[PDB]
Amino acid sequence: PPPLLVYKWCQGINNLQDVWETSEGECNVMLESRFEKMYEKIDLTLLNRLLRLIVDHNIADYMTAKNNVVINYKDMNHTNSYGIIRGLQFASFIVQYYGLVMDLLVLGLHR
Amino acid sequence: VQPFHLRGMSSTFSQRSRDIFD
Amino acid sequence: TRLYLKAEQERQHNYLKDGPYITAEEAVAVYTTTVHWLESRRFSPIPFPPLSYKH
Repeated sequence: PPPLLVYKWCQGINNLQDVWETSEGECNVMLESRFEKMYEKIDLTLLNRLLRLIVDHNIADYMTAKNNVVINYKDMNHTNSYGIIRGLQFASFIVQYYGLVMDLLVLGLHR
Repeated sequence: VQPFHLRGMSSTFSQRSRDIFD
Repeated sequence: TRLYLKAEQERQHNYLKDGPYITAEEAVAVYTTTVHWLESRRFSPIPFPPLSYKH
């Protein structure tokens, strides 16, 4: 559960090699942030190209093909072409894989 | 196989997609 | 709801008009980055379930 995540994060902050020693001018930095518009700024063609590495290509074509459909509200019809449909079943995979691509950009490959 | 090429696209948008995504 | 629908229908047509907002070089960068990461871990791709996966 997420409070156990918080508890293990606090234990990981505690158990580093000499983490609270500041006799020689060391510093600790805690960044917390949010990826703004992560759900709306996923291009579907780039998503298909990144998705064909891990599954069969018909599966990736089915996952990309569901996102390109018409959304309706009672009088209003418009097609979707940019950003994923977040309310799908399998969309819980799509956010977790694409955000993995962010970890290769932030954290670096070596680290 | 046989890449997706979204339903939608106009002429120049297809040209830009074929340029940057191939 | 109607105002957000009018905003979404406008921004999707703006994406269709202005072209893709991503460049090709950044796409090649993230694609080769994903290729190097998945080849560094020896990831085997997920197969299609043929006739009887027994799960």
